[PDB]
Amino acid sequence: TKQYERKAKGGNLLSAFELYQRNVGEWFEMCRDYIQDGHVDESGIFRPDNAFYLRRLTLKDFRRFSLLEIKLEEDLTVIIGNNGKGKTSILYAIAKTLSWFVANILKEGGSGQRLSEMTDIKNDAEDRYSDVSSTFFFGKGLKSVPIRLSRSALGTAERRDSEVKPAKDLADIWRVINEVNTINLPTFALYNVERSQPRREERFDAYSQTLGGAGRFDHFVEWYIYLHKRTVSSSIKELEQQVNDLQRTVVSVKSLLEQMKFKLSEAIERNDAAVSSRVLTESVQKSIVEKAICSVVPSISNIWVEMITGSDLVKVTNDGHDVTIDQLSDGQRVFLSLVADLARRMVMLNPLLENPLEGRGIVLIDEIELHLHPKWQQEVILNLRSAFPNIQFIITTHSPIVLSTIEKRCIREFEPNDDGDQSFLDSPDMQTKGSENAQILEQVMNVHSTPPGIAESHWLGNFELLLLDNSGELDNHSQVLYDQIKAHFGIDSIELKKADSLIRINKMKNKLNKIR
Amino acid sequence: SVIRGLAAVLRQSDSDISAFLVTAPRKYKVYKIPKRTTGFRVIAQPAKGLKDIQRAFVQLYSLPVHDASMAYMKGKGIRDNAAAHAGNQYLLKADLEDFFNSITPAIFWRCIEMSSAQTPQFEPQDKLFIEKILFWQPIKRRKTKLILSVGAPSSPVISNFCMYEFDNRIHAACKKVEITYTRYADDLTFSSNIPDVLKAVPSTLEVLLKDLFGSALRLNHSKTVFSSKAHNRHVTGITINNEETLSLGRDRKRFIKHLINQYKYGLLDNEDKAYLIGLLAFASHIEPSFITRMNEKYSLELMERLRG
RNA sequence: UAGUCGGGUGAUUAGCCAGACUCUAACUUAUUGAACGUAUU
DNA sequence: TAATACGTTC
Ligand SMILES: Nc1ncnc2c1ncn2[C@@H]1O[C@H](COP(=O)(O)OP(=O)(O)O)[C@@H](O)[C@H]1O
Ligand SMILES: [Mg+2]
Repeated sequence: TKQYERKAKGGNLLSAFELYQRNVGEWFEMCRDYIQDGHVDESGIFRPDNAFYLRRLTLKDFRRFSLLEIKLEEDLTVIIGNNGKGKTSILYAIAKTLSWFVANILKEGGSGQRLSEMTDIKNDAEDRYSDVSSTFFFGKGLKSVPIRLSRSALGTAERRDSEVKPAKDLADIWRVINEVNTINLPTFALYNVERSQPRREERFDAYSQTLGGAGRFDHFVEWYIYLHKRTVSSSIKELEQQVNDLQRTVVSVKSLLEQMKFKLSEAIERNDAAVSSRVLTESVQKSIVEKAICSVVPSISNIWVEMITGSDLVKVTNDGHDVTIDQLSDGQRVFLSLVADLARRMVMLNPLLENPLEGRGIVLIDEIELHLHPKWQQEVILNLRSAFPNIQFIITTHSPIVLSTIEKRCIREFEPNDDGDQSFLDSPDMQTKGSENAQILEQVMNVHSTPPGIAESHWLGNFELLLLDNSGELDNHSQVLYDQIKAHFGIDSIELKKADSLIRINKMKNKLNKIR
Repeated sequence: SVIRGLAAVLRQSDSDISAFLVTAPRKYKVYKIPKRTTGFRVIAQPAKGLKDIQRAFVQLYSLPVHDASMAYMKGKGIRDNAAAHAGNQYLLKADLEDFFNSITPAIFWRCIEMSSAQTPQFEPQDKLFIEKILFWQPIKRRKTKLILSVGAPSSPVISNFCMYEFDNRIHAACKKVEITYTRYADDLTFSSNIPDVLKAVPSTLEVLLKDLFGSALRLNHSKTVFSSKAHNRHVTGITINNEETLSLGRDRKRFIKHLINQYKYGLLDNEDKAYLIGLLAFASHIEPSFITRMNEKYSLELMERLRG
């Protein structure tokens, strides 16, 4: 219609797509350009003209939350709070919403996941239903993609319907345009705490178990060895001719013939394979993943497959030493698995990008510090945004060490006294990036730098009060406590130095007071 | 009595009005209208005979309407609605869910009972006929569910009436804290020059809605939006600029200019020309200064030729 | 910094030029019905 | 068991 034509010419993606579906080459090209156009910035990073991210989330009578509103950052949002504040609940809500996009990219009218009638409705909700409302952004042509997942409690008379059509409509654009001409596709992934627990490859395997079951070490190792074996050691007609020539010669050349036959079969398969499943060579895939791992994972500089010993072994250069991957801590293994899995999916879904890791997507990570030593907590987030510059990361942490590496604008904190009524999450008042750990504990996480339940933690305070009670002179009582401090903390302790300082200052103050 | 009044107005017999009303809730044509993006809107319009009755009813019975109600009011429009908020820096938009279809006979009669302003009194015998006049039966087999329809001539008047007490209370509450309030059908708009005062409004609304309507009328939380001079402010499709004046918005203006340019070179078909004329008429209503500028930019002759 | 507002320029929904704004914070919508503007008479 | 002069809003 003329109205759709006007809106489409104005840059509206949905109108352009509707005109394409009713009819035609011009509208197709407009849709494809909307998805594929971008530029390389000053830093040499590809940037899509039309970014895709979650803009806002609202939770109504969901689990602990009566009504909660969250505004997310385009790049990184970190959610912090005590146990039981609902950090994992937030990620679960998002992952269920994302399941509707994944289902519909894979199949027309595919069904996503649903809220549980047994567990997900707030237990003391008067109106016995729950809503998860999300708004997504996809460039200036599609500023708002609203989705609502709803569920009514068991045995309630009126059922509340989920509203998922906008998700389906957007996912349809990706699916249909990709079917005609290969495009890059968005990555959706959830890595929950279960990551820690101990056919030929095809493009849309990248969506398999992406929102639960992702990031598992054994899957990586198997995949990596497989790729190595295939990539150890030309036209189809030329290859066909070479195979024919080698067959005529065929005993020492038999191994070469088998290799060439395999290469020919692969070339034919690639030739036969569809536009919707277009993929980079196994050699390239391997290289990208290796670089991702080495860039992101702390203290791994190199990774490779050895078969010299007679068993297939993945080796890594860890802190300058070549070791087997089984000699890594479980913390480092789990993190390696997460990055490898993510990189693998990105390579599969972004075949047209120079750097497939510059693709679009939303990645959710629960408890990023899981099993990590403090040393590696200080490094993990620095790396991730540099390696995946267009991914929206939504993460949860307990770690002040992690928070010391992140800007306060990326942080969303629960109030410690929040009994679930609170409307909006906000950023901390103090700047965290580059700040001292002890300050983040006190100012952001509401924890004393010394344990209040330990008596020895109060001795310096008590010592000071005794000094002040005896006009600054070291009496029998103050001496006893001084000796206790010395005995407990040691001669070179900061605590004893503070005590010594107090003595010196108070002596001098008293002398001045006497010089009246 | 309602029957006798209607019969007199429509110059029909009491018997033929009564007979018609027996199945009036089922005399609605249902059709789909394309949305501006993707999908369709579903409309249920009364049959001609019923429309006439509905109009007669509205003529016969004057129902109170609050001044803050801007929609379906004589001499009030989208311009007046937007203008009410133009002077304020902070803006809150709230939306009611399934507004028309949430209004039932029960709500209507409750509102009649509650209403303090001079509401018509109806005989109990007439109540059934009134329900049949004003409310549509969406499910043929479920006789028990009557609701206001989006496309009925009476629905605007009835809906405004049902919101009368709501508007009274929220207007009074807003006045105390210097908030400007207007309602355009299901769209509630709040504006103020005081920071943070608007944050309390959503909670106030939920309580009031529950108090007056229980669970029948609810806020659309996804469509509750805060705005300021830092961001785009629009009210009923009209842009409020940073100079606190009504505007068509930059994109709409540029589009009109584009169409004028095309017309100047005889590239606009008759349909597009008519469309351009409509846009200019609308522009004249919302932003007369824009028309002046276009007249200065384009040759008065061109513009006059276009408005012929 | 980024987003937003829009006076000018542009075979003109683009691009470009000028000025301005910043409550944690717009996402431009729906007819034949109702109201409003314009045209016909 | 809807209407058609063209726009705008719900
Ligand atoms: N249906 C429910 N009703 C009320 N509270 C719930 C419900 N489901 C979970 N909770 C509460 O939610 C909290 C757990 O949420 P979770 O996201 O696991 O917190 P965390 O931030 O520790 O990951 C607990 O306080 C639990 O009691
Ligand atoms: Mg009309």
